[PDB]
Amino acid sequence: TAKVDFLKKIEKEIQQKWDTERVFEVNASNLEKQTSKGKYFVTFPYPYMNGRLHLGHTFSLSKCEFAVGYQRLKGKCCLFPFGLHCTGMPIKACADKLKREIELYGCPPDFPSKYQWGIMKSLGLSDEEIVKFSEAEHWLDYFPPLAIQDLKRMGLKVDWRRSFITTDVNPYYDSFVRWQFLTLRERNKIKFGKRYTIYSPKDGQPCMDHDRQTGEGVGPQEYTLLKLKVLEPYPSKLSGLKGKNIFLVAATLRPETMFGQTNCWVRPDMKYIGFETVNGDIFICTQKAARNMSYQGFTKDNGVVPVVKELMGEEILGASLSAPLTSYKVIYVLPMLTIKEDKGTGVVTSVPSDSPDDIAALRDLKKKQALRAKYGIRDDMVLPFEPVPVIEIPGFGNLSAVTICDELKIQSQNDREKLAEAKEKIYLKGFYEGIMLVDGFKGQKVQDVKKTIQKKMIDAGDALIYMEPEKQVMSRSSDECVVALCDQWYLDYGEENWKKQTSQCLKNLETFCEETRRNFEATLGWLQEHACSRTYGLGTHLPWDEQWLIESLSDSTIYMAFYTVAHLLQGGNLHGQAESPLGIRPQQMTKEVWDYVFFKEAPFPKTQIAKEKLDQLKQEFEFWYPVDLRVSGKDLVPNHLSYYLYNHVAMWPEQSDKWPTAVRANGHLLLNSEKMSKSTGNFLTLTQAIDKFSADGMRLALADAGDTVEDANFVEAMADAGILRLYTWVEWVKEMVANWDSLRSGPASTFNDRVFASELNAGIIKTDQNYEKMMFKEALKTGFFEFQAAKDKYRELAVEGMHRELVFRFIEVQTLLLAPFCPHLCEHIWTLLGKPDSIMNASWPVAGPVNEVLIHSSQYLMEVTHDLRLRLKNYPSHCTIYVAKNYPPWQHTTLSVLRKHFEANNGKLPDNKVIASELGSMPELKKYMKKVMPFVAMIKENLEKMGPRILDLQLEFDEKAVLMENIVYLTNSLELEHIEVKFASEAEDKIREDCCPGKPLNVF
Ligand SMILES: Nc1ncnc2c1ncn2[C@@H]1O[C@H](COP(=O)(O)OP(=O)(O)OP(=O)(O)O)[C@@H](O)[C@H]1O
Ligand SMILES: CC(C)C[C@H](N)C(=O)O
Repeated sequence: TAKVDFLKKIEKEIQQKWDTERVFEVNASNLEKQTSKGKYFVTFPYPYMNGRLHLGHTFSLSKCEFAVGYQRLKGKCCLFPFGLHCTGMPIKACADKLKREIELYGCPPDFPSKYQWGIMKSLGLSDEEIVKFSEAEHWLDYFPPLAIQDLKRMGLKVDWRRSFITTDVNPYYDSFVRWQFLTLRERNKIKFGKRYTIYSPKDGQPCMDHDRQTGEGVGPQEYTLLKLKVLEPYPSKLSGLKGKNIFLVAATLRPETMFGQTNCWVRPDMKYIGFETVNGDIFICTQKAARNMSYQGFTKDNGVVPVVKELMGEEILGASLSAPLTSYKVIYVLPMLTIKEDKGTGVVTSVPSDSPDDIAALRDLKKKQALRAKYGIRDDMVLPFEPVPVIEIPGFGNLSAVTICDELKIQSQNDREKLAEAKEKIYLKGFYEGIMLVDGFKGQKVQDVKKTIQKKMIDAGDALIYMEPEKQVMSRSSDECVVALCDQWYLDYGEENWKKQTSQCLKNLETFCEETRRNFEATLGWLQEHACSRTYGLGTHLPWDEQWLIESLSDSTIYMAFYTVAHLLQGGNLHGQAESPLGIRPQQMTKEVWDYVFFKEAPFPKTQIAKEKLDQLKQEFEFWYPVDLRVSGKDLVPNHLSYYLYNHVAMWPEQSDKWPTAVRANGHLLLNSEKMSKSTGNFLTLTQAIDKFSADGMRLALADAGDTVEDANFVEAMADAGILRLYTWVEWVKEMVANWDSLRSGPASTFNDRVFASELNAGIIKTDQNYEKMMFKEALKTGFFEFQAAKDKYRELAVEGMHRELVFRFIEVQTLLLAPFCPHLCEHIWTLLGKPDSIMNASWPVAGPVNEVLIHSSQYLMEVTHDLRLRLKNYPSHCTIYVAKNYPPWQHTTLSVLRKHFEANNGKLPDNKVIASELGSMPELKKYMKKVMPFVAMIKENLEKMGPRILDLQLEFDEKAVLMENIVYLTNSLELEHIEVKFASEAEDKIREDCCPGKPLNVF
């Protein structure tokens, strides 16, 4: 119960020792003469502050909290500073979903957790102060300070002075941003243009990834829209617009097929709309493909849909229709009753010759009279149109769609599963092997012409360009974004000579697996015009079209170097509004001033702060750059971290040594094995967990969740496993510091001492190796569970009394491995072993030699003792045990050349049909040829569990003498009286023969 309160007692105290001696602070002036093993510099991506931080936030940053704790014991100075993000609509569109809930339901509010109000009362905030949040400033007055007090109680190795806030509410960071961006105009890494990006009407701006709430990586996405003439007789429901040419509008992907046009598809219970183009004509689409067109510069008044009739395609079927590109001089509009309303325009091109949905849906209106019934389609309109050979794909003939639907045997337009895989092998095959048929292109492949076919339909005014969200994208403000076409300021992320440079920063960077380098190795290939011009959201304003703000991801890319000087400029304020310790007014640092600080070969400027101050920050910068590490989620890999490199390349143009050195992708966080969603009661915040289980326990779990890229698993049930094994360790250390009088003195020479010493030293090592590969799962595995594994064997296996000055060894070396997992615990220990310094001043306990014969031996006892505790529970008092000198007959010529198939094989023997093979053929083993492979079978499975020796005809340690050494751990925890040790050529005959060395047996 009070398992855990006790930890948080010492915890918070150490926290307030750690700060009133500023352990984790370091300054570059000081820490440059004393280069012990150099600078380590890691980073967390700073997190947006629409909230305190949650567990899956810490797991992400944990990766370094351990890292720094480990290196600074290996001999490196550590800088891991934390900054907080707010340059985003996350804070904005959160605060505003709030104020609208007040505007519409009053305050205190009244609704017909899950609402914006009912999330910040779900944090315990007074009714009077929740309303203080509507203006987004009171988020920044409020949330940044709360995060830093949160990590206080994690114990996070931070030089806190290097914090900040990120928006223009801060004057220091702000000029920094500016400098970046003056340079990127100056280096042609921004340009003004009009380009297709993904856009929120309700935001009134672009919204690339980190402004969204759906589809974090969805692209400016292309379509070919065909302009079909509605024809006289106009259908009875089209009266009014006598005044214009009225167009049906329908969005294809393969324009190269539109000769195969037979009719038009609309689902008749869908709601269409027809507007005025700026052309002056009338279109007709979904309500949404309309409002897309609009923001694409279709409607005379961009963004606004000049709707003139609402209606449902039930009123529309059967109206005559000239189509571009097809011999069917008149096609009609027909019903395909499944038309999803996400994609397209609710009006779907019909190529029955060459897509199965068309030929299927069209089969029916020909198959079933009583379908032209519910929709009154005369017989001219359906029957006589039969498909058109426009592509011939070899395998399937001219009309690849009808050909393969008579052989997938599709009955309806509703056989959907089989209509889908009909489509599969045929849409893409048609797209290379395709060769056009009808003239202009006689026999030219599809891949060639698809471009120039759509070419001629535009030029002739029969079609123009539609673009749409690939998949639906809702915004941070709950808006269905749509693909617009707009003035923006865009980063040239695709200009070749920039791309090819940074891929030499991708290759030169170190990732941690090759599913990481894979991801970027993608994103690099696709990145081009990425807008940074937001006119809405918190931020910093662009300094030459000032009306523009900066999008969250693009003011966020070289900021790390701010972490290098924020402690001298912002003095460890958060808004950096207070006065600097280095007296530089926020005004007083200008594009020349930065430039000196940040480009080595930059000239002193005529600044208004003299030389002695500004030489300082070039010293700090050039000392910690470049950035050794970034541990993020796996989710900023393709967007932020891939701009991390463009920016770093393009701003230091040749300081290759300043570029990023490493970055480690890990996955998202599972609390107790489920999506951590505040929806379903499965979610935890740092201020929530740290008070649930001691941070040193919550810390401990974290290291023990995942260290792949694959999603990690925080398991409460194991979170509490720690708070136990941790306390049961402390009250063991209290036990020895209570009982020096009973730990054996003098020489540390007992067989198990020698076992345990070279065990422990073989531990330390594995834990060094696991730590450096940053596999904190394993660093913990080897460092605690396996370190207790020996202390806990050594206590039993040595009934001779554990040695004193090899206990204090263990308590020390084990404390010292745990430092980065539990700096609080371990420091509580360190003072109580009487060291008068602090445990972040510690050094890696270098390991003594390993006596690996002395391990490979002790596995022999800790093994078979767990063996004959099985033969026992059948039924004695008086016991016997049998061994062997060399291998018995049959299994010295089994084993003598079982070798045969590895010294002249280098990797393995042949599978187990040719096992009985030519040993059965032995003049010897015909007798036991039924047990030879059973004994052969299981002695392979400890050749990847014991190493490669298991086929030496000799061991490395005297099989007996090493047992006569521990016989009394045996005659004690086995509670039999005497136990003889014979060599079994004295034994009974049934074990005289088929027991060998390593395989002992016993009488009773
Ligand atoms: N379990 C998690 N889920 C999401 N992000 C996580 C998780 N654990 C750690 N993170 C990290 O938390 C950080 C929060 O800061 P930032 O504001 O830059 O990202 P984020 O916007 O919170 O991410 P997202 O919208 O994808 O959840 C991110 O860098 C991400 O690396
Ligand atoms: C629904 C499809 C058969 C229409 C057109 N061939 C396209 O792929 O968009």
